[PDB]
Amino acid sequence: STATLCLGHHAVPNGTIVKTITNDQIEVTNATELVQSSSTGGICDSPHQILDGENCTLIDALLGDPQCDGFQNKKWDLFVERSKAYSNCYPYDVPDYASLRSLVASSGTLEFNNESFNWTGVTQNGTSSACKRRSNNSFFSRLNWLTHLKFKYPALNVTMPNNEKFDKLYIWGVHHPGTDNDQISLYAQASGRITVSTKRSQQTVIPNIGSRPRVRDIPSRISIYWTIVKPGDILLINSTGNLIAPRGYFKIRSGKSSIMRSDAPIGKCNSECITPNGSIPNDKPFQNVNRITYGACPRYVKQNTLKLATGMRNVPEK
Amino acid sequence: NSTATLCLGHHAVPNGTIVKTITNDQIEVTNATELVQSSSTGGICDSPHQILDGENCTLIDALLGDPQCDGFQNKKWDLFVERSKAYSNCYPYDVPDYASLRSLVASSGTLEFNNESFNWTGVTQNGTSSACKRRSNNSFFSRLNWLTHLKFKYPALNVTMPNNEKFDKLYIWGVHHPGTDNDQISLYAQASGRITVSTKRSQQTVIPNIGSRPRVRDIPSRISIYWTIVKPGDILLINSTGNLIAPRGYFKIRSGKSSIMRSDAPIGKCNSECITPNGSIPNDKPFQNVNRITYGACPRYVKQNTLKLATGMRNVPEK
Amino acid sequence: NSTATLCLGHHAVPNGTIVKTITNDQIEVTNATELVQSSSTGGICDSPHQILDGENCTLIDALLGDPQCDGFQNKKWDLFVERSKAYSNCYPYDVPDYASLRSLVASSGTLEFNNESFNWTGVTQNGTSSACKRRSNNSFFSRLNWLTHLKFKYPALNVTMPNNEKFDKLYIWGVHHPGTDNDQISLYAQASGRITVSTKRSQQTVIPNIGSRPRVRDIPSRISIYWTIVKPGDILLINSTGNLIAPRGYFKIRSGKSSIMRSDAPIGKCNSECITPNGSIPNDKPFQNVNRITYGACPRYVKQNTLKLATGMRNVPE
Amino acid sequence: GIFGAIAGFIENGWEGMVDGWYGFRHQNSEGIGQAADLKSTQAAINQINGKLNRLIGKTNEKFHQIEKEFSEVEGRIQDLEKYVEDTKIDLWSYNAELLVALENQHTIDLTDSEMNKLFERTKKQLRENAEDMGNGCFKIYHKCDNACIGSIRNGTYDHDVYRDEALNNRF
Amino acid sequence: GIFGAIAGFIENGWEGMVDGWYGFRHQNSEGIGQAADLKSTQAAINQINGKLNRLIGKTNEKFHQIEKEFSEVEGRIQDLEKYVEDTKIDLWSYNAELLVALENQHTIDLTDSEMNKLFERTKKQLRENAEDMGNGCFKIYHKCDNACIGSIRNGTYDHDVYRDEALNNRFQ
Amino acid sequence: GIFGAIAGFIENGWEGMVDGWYGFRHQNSEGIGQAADLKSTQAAINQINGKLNRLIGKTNEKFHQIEKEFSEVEGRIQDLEKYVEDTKIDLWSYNAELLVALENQHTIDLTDSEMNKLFERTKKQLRENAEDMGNGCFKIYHKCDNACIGSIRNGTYDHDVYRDEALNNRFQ
Ligand SMILES: *[C@@H]1O[C@H](CO)[C@@H](O[C@@H]2O[C@H](CO)[C@@H](O[C@@H]3O[C@H](CO[C@H]4O[C@H](CO)[C@@H](O)[C@H](O)[C@@H]4O)[C@@H](O)[C@H](O[C@H]4O[C@H](CO)[C@@H](O)[C@H](O)[C@@H]4O)[C@@H]3O)[C@H](O)[C@H]2NC(C)=O)[C@H](O)[C@H]1NC(C)=O
Ligand SMILES: *[C@@H]1O[C@H](CO)[C@@H](O[C@@H]2O[C@H](CO)[C@@H](O[C@@H]3O[C@H](CO[C@H]4O[C@H](CO)[C@@H](O)[C@H](O)[C@@H]4O)[C@@H](O)[C@H](O[C@H]4O[C@H](CO)[C@@H](O)[C@H](O)[C@@H]4O)[C@@H]3O)[C@H](O)[C@H]2NC(C)=O)[C@H](O)[C@H]1NC(C)=O
Ligand SMILES: *[C@@H]1O[C@H](CO)[C@@H](O[C@@H]2O[C@H](CO)[C@@H](O[C@@H]3O[C@H](CO[C@H]4O[C@H](CO)[C@@H](O)[C@H](O)[C@@H]4O)[C@@H](O)[C@H](O[C@H]4O[C@H](CO)[C@@H](O)[C@H](O)[C@@H]4O)[C@@H]3O)[C@H](O)[C@H]2NC(C)=O)[C@H](O)[C@H]1NC(C)=O
Ligand SMILES: *[C@@H]1O[C@H](CO)[C@@H](O[C@@H]2O[C@H](CO)[C@@H](O[C@@H]3O[C@H](CO[C@H]4O[C@H](CO)[C@@H](O)[C@H](O)[C@@H]4O)[C@@H](O)[C@H](O[C@H]4O[C@H](CO)[C@@H](O)[C@H](O)[C@@H]4O)[C@@H]3O)[C@H](O)[C@H]2NC(C)=O)[C@H](O)[C@H]1NC(C)=O
Ligand SMILES: *[C@@H]1O[C@H](CO)[C@@H](O[C@@H]2O[C@H](CO)[C@@H](O[C@@H]3O[C@H](CO[C@H]4O[C@H](CO)[C@@H](O)[C@H](O)[C@@H]4O)[C@@H](O)[C@H](O[C@H]4O[C@H](CO)[C@@H](O)[C@H](O)[C@@H]4O)[C@@H]3O)[C@H](O)[C@H]2NC(C)=O)[C@H](O)[C@H]1NC(C)=O
Ligand SMILES: *[C@@H]1O[C@H](CO)[C@@H](O[C@@H]2O[C@H](CO)[C@@H](O[C@@H]3O[C@H](CO[C@H]4O[C@H](CO)[C@@H](O)[C@H](O)[C@@H]4O)[C@@H](O)[C@H](O[C@H]4O[C@H](CO)[C@@H](O)[C@H](O)[C@@H]4O)[C@@H]3O)[C@H](O)[C@H]2NC(C)=O)[C@H](O)[C@H]1NC(C)=O
Ligand SMILES: *[C@@H]1O[C@H](CO)[C@@H](O[C@@H]2O[C@H](CO)[C@@H](O[C@@H]3O[C@H](CO)[C@@H](O)[C@H](O[C@H]4O[C@H](CO)[C@@H](O)[C@H](O)[C@@H]4O)[C@@H]3O)[C@H](O)[C@H]2NC(C)=O)[C@H](O)[C@H]1NC(C)=O
Ligand SMILES: *[C@@H]1O[C@H](CO)[C@@H](O[C@@H]2O[C@H](CO)[C@@H](O[C@@H]3O[C@H](CO)[C@@H](O)[C@H](O)[C@@H]3O)[C@H](O)[C@H]2NC(C)=O)[C@H](O)[C@H]1NC(C)=O
Ligand SMILES: *[C@@H]1O[C@H](CO)[C@@H](O[C@@H]2O[C@H](CO)[C@@H](O)[C@H](O)[C@H]2NC(C)=O)[C@H](O)[C@H]1NC(C)=O
Ligand SMILES: *[C@@H]1O[C@H](CO)[C@@H](O)[C@H](O)[C@H]1NC(C)=O
Ligand SMILES: *[C@@H]1O[C@H](CO)[C@@H](O)[C@H](O)[C@H]1NC(C)=O
Ligand SMILES: *[C@@H]1O[C@H](CO)[C@@H](O)[C@H](O)[C@H]1NC(C)=O
Ligand SMILES: *[C@@H]1O[C@H](CO)[C@@H](O)[C@H](O)[C@H]1NC(C)=O
Ligand SMILES: *[C@@H]1O[C@H](CO)[C@@H](O)[C@H](O)[C@H]1NC(C)=O
Ligand SMILES: *[C@@H]1O[C@H](CO)[C@@H](O)[C@H](O)[C@H]1NC(C)=O
Repeated sequence: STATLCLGHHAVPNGTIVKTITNDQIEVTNATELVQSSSTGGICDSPHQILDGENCTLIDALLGDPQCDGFQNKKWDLFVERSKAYSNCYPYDVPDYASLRSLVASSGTLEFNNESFNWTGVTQNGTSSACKRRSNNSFFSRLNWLTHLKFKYPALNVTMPNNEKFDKLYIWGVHHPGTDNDQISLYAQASGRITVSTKRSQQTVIPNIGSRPRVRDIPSRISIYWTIVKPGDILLINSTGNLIAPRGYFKIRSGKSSIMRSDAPIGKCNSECITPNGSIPNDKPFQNVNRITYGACPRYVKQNTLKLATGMRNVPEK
Repeated sequence: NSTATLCLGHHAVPNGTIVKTITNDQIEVTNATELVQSSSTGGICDSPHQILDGENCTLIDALLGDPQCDGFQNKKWDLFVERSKAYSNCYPYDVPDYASLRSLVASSGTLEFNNESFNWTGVTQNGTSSACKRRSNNSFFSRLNWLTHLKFKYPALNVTMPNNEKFDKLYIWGVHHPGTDNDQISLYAQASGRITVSTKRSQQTVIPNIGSRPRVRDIPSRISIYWTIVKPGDILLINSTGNLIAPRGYFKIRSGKSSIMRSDAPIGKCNSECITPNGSIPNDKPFQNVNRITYGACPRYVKQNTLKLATGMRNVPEK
Repeated sequence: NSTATLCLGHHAVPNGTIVKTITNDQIEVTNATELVQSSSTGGICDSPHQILDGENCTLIDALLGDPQCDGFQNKKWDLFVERSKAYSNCYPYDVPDYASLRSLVASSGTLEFNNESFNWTGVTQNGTSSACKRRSNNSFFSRLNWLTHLKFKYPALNVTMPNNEKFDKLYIWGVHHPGTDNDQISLYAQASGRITVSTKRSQQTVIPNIGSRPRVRDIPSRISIYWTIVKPGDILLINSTGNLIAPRGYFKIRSGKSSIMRSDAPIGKCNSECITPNGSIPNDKPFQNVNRITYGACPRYVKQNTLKLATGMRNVPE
Repeated sequence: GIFGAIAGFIENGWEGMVDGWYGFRHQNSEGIGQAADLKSTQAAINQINGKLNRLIGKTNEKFHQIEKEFSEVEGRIQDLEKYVEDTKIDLWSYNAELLVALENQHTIDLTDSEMNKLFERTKKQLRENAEDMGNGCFKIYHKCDNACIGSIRNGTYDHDVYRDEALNNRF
Repeated sequence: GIFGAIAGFIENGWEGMVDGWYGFRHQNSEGIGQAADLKSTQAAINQINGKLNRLIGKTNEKFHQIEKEFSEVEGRIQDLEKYVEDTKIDLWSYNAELLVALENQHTIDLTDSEMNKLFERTKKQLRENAEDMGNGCFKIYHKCDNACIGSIRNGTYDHDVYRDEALNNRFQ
Repeated sequence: GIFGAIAGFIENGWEGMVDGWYGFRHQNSEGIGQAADLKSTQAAINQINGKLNRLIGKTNEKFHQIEKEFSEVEGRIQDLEKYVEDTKIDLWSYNAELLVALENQHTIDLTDSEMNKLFERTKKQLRENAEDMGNGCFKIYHKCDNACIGSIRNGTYDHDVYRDEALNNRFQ
């Protein structure tokens, strides 16, 4: 004459432990991971255009190291710099190396339009034993080593206007001879001021003749500088010697390009998120692989695991 | 043996607004309010913040004393507005660390200039140039003294200037870089003159670099601008043999709510504590989507266009 | 009777606490706890972090070797405490990038100085001045060697010193700027001069500027301080014709928990992980309002003065 | 939604209710009417007003800051300045999004709570003289005119006055 | 846990319920059986699904950033770069911990709420034809076949049909 | 406040209850007494304790940082360092203010919830032997001595024992 109706919920034999505001360890029926802590181990070729520098740093490819001639006029979305990289040319020092490296990487192109400078009265295409191309003495591909002609080095006052609608990035240098005899044998002058000037910016460099710790048996050094001329500006190179002249301008752009230092293999896959540790999925909101990221990536956190409850509390039968 | 019925219920609106919750992405509520300000009146209000419109002059141009900027002499401000139309009509000059000098001057918020009397003996003062023209005559920066050779001689200058006040003094000086060796000799009677502006705490040395630059206003020569700050009780020593653009006094430096903003919006007449380059915006909502650059009590910039906050219950319409 | 009454209720306190919630800004609760630390003991604890009180010596002054700072030689620390009473009683010096040198030395946490033997042949070593006085006699910085002429001659200097260790060596050197040109001749017998401290990677050139500066301690001349770091396998080359304030060795650079703090708080005896310039504070509460400068296990600085967390129900008194 | 009253058993909002947020619709002998409960209406409004007091306004006063727009290209120093502001904007954007989602969830629940609290207060006041029909309506088992219904809304309802009649009708 | 249903009066989760999250267990002359209420199940599932859609797949795109690994020692500028990244990581780490803790707390309650809503709906549906035993079970005081038990689950239960029989059994 | 028990039907907090947070007050032929329910009392305490353990003692360790106070006046680098710290402090203060308000709001509700859950457990235990007066008090319709009142608190109260007496008094 009576009946009983009971109401209840489900339970699983094996639940999951999650963290709540009230409890540090509470059991739930189901949960999902929110922190990605594993990587495939390799960088995917897509959808971002990767460029493997192999044995070439970004500056080495920019300057024109003989082993980096394969990177000429090349574009990228993420330049990958390998730790195995080395240089086989004249020893060079780049003031504010990070800024120039960052500036080239963000632009994302190594396009180089050769220009015709009036280097009359001086000998061009100077070479050195350190820079070797095709088993012959050579120099940086984008740099012109200006030496004396007929034991004379006339004062240089060259001009080059920016007639384009984009900024031109000029890479030039100054030679610091190790010995005073080498300074005379190459430039016929005791010291040569270099003044690369524009309508807004001006840059003057004084060569410092002195012996440096020999790298590739070269006691002398060259300092690398850059100048950016804006549309409608003109480039003036006032010099009496010791000038490592540019051969043109590099195109500077604005985009998604950047640079990453990693030794991970370049495989074939599609992963928006790229880390130095390898490409990782971007499904989870957080990651614990690397603080360095590129693309559509989860946000780096210090937590190793964070389980989000996707079910009720597991209250199994005793 | 009759009965009665009592029903309890809530209100409802015909259309309502859709808001975002923890559980659902689209839920209907009776009423809601906007939390992100994504509109501007279009003009910077003159109050309550003291606006100073630079018009044709950058802050550095007004500081140095460009002839078109003489109207800003000894002026105070809370937010200096630099216009994109600003240009320079004086000697072409270069300021190493331009951003820092612009930043500290803007923070101080004053262009007060108490003229000082240096002992410039043996040199010709008040130099002039065609590029810097006041009215229709050759002139120079108003706050700068172009010291040139006197009677074909430029004796070494080693004047002193103590800081007898309790506030730091900002001195603006410069070095002239001639385009030709003739201008170097014809103006200072020397080949190269080192400038050594030194204090009891800091020191600064500059070398003239004689060379041709791209002619700006037909001036191949350049001027490099440097600044020195002498602290209370400190002294200023200027040792030089030529190519010196001497200061005519000191600038007062303070600390306050003053700043600088780059905008091309009209300066209207209203009351808005929040000032953005897109124009003054109200400060009622907690967030804004107008500009990341702000001045005064401003809502915090966020990337969202709209963020609707429900001000009522869930809407369950009858029909 | 035939009836009974059972009532359910909660507790209440005579004096409640006001806390802030989402709905109400001021609501009364039975009990609450403070979450913002706003009080300090007033003194810095000696433990568990190794404290070093500079007293009248700044970190750079102790590094260079001011006579009053000789008690800090080869000493290590976890937190160097710089006092506002510090002064200098030696040759006037200016350090370009003073913050960077202080930061790197403070982070290293050691003042270890291994004395080295340089080839200073042809020049007079251990130069002294009246301003730097030790034991009531003319002296100089303990870690710096003032090189003057020997027999009225200053030969060009070309010394070498390799980094044969597995750690970086920090070299501290300087350049002398004479106040008068006569002083330049009286000490170095040459007009002006150049010092070029160069390595296999870095290059640094300094030009002395002879000129009068506002004299401090009756010294119109100045000395500029620079630093060089040679990596394992690198070599140190000091090319100079004069005006060289030579190093006497290298400083060991380390990596650890050491840092620097500016405070005038006493160094007492207690155990407090949290150290602020106002004094050591407890780290029980999650937040603090004492000082933005902190060291160790410290609560996070907030602008709020007090933040009460309700630890009971609402206080509804009868 | 947690209490399941606004969209739960009362799955109908009275668009005719303009004088309050919650109320009663008395269907009885002597006609039908509608009234609004000001106590529960003002309760939810005050809580929502409290949320607005904590959000509208309270803006920071920041006068001098770093540059956020650059014309030329500088390098490392410029990169850090852009990174700092972009990081700050993203973090504040997260706080804005999370706050709106959390508050709106709380706004739905507290309004649901106030509705449910009004329903239960009416049930205990009526004691055993009425039954919950399940749609938010009470079937009062005694003849309640437009006076005693006002008493129910007034809190002045004594169940003993109608208990003998109400229990008999149910029997 | 705020409502006290999942771990409250119902302190037993039926591991045998594989067709849903919440459901019914009935006793009648015809035997004992088990059923599931899909409406209450889908209500809880959709709420949890909404939380996932707001989190999974909503990733930011950042291309060029500051340097985060340094080999040499530079000082002031390098310290600022390290401080910025560490501050950003610390702030996001706090947000991650709070979000996980907060959502999991709400997940317990919303699942608890749906259980209570199902229980309260059944009580109002049964009206005065049953009594709450206090353990999440209703003692129905009338002859209910396997049909009217389905009527309670389907909502097609007319309490007036069984009211006379139910009330007589209760108060006698 | 969501459940409407602490400030709802219970309009008085018993300042005399020092042995617990929630409890019972009874009036019977044998007199008046007071008791405490430790299960509900420990219920609120454990939940609040978990919030405290998640906050108290969990401090970060940071040794070397950027300069945060400057004596001289600099340019760009000093401005960036000040902005970084000022942004960081503002962000943490918002996290602190939001967390304190949220926890205190949850603390009010969970303490409110525990009171209501105790009330609902007692009502179901009494079945049809008592009526809810609306002020948080139950009018038991049978002679309950200090024993069976303890039985209600003990959970060992069988409504069948007093059901016949209670129903007779109610409907007469
Ligand atoms: C990035 O930089 C690295 C390091 O500089 C380069 O690696 C070297 O590349 C050169 C070629 O450019 C390799 O030279 C080759 O050596 C082979 C023998 O290798 C063994 O012996 C050497 C010497 O001890 C070891 O270094 C090496 O690890 C092995 O143990 C020869 O077999 C090659 O010549 C013969 O083989 C080739 C292929 O069949 C023929 O075409 C030739 O005509 C000839 O018959 C060659 O001489 C050198 O071994 C590589 N390693 C090292 C450590 O130097 C990478 O090449 C460079 N990246 C790129 C893209 O070039
Ligand atoms: C930027 O580029 C410009 C391009 O012109 C350079 O200008 C030349 O710079 C050199 C070096 O400073 C100058 O050479 C010097 O010229 C002086 C004058 O010579 C002119 O006038 C005389 C008659 O008065 C004529 O006979 C002569 O042919 C010129 O027309 C000389 O007096 C100087 O002599 C010095 O150097 C010689 C050689 O070392 C020594 O033997 C002497 O003892 C003395 O020390 C010298 O010859 C040249 O005149 C400049 N040209 C112009 C047109 O101005 C800039 O120098 C260069 N600057 C930088 C920083 O890059
Ligand atoms: C290193 O190389 C650079 C680049 O070649 C040189 O810089 C240029 O040098 C030349 C030669 O001195 C300059 O040319 C002169 O330009 C003047 C421009 O002013 C007029 O034109 C502009 C534009 O129309 C107007 O806005 C302005 O108001 C003026 O109306 C000319 O006036 C000069 O003209 C000459 O001939 C006329 C006619 O006879 C005379 O009246 C003049 O007096 C003058 O003799 C002349 O053409 C040029 O301005 C410089 N800058 C640039 C950006 O090109 C360096 O000089 C060089 N260094 C060395 C040491 O040689
Ligand atoms: C900072 O300010 C001080 C003044 O407060 C300047 O000091 C002068 O510096 C110059 C250059 O160093 C000195 O000039 C030199 O004078 C020598 C002779 O000096 C004696 O004789 C004169 C009278 O004839 C007295 O007045 C003097 O007190 C001495 O008793 C000359 O022999 C030097 O010749 C050298 O330079 C010339 C070119 O100038 C060459 O042609 C020569 O071949 C030789 O190389 C020289 O002329 C001058 O004496 C100093 N005076 C004082 C009072 O100090 C600093 O120069 C100045 N520094 C800077 C960077 O601004
Ligand atoms: C209002 O809210 C605050 C929130 O903090 C509560 O504060 C706690 O109050 C209790 C009251 O008893 C304190 O309890 C005592 O803790 C001592 C050890 O303290 C450490 O461990 C506790 C956790 O166990 C931490 O909270 C604390 O910070 C320390 O890390 C015990 O030794 C005490 O033991 C008692 O009994 C033993 C045995 O009899 C005796 O020997 C002792 O002398 C003592 O009588 C005691 O248990 C607790 O420390 C407080 N915590 C904090 C963080 O302050 C308030 O209780 C609450 N109510 C009121 C009215 O203020
Ligand atoms: C460029 O211009 C600056 C302007 O200041 C000159 O700098 C001054 O140079 C003079 C000369 O060298 C310095 O004079 C020295 O002053 C010291 C301080 O004296 C204090 O006490 C007296 C009263 O007793 C006060 O009037 C004075 O203001 C100070 O408060 C003296 O102690 C020095 O004494 C010398 O002589 C005695 C003799 O017994 C010796 O024992 C000493 O050791 C010492 O050799 C001396 O009189 C003056 O201090 C400088 N001022 C500053 C601010 O630097 C530059 O000299 C000038 N450039 C050139 C090249 O001359
Ligand atoms: C300043 O000091 C530095 C450091 O001492 C000094 O650099 C050294 O220069 C010498 C000579 O230029 C270098 O010695 C050469 O090393 C290479 C590679 O090891 C050898 O091939 C050379 O041998 C040839 O030349 C010798 C000349 O006497 C012949 O005798 C020999 O038979 C070979 O033909 C030569 O030994 C030495 O490597 C560097 N050390 C460094 C750079 O660390 C520098 O030269 C000094 N400055 C000046 C201006 O001298
Ligand atoms: C800020 O700078 C601008 C640009 O230099 C100034 O603009 C002024 O613009 C008017 C436009 O009509 C110029 O007047 C015209 O000048 C030409 C010159 O040939 C003449 O032919 C026309 O008949 C007319 O008069 C005016 O010259 C020019 N002023 C200057 C100083 O260049 C403006 O005045 C400056 N100041 C402000 C407050 O904007
Ligand atoms: C660095 O040291 C070298 C070696 O002493 C210097 O070069 C010599 O300088 C002397 C003096 O001028 C000359 O006589 C020699 O002919 C130079 N060469 C050699 C091979 O000895 C050099 O000048 C020094 N550089 C600096 C900046 O001091
Ligand atoms: C200039 O020559 C270089 C070297 O081959 C080449 O990379 C570049 O594209 C050339 N520029 C042109 C053709 O405009
Ligand atoms: C290059 O400079 C020389 C210097 O005399 C000049 O004659 C020649 O015309 C210049 N080249 C061109 C293309 O103008
Ligand atoms: C909506 O809510 C806002 C804020 O509470 C209020 O100012 C406005 O009057 C309301 N409007 C309507 C139509 O409810
Ligand atoms: C170098 O010598 C000085 C002088 O005795 C001493 O202070 C220092 O500790 C010595 N360095 C080492 C590594 O012993
Ligand atoms: C309840 O609905 C189910 C749906 O399939 C149906 O099978 C069952 O017969 C229904 N029970 C009724 C209407 O009593
Ligand atoms: C109350 O419960 C206790 C156990 O907690 C038991 O020992 C005691 O007998 C009970 N009192 C009764 C049932 O009257």
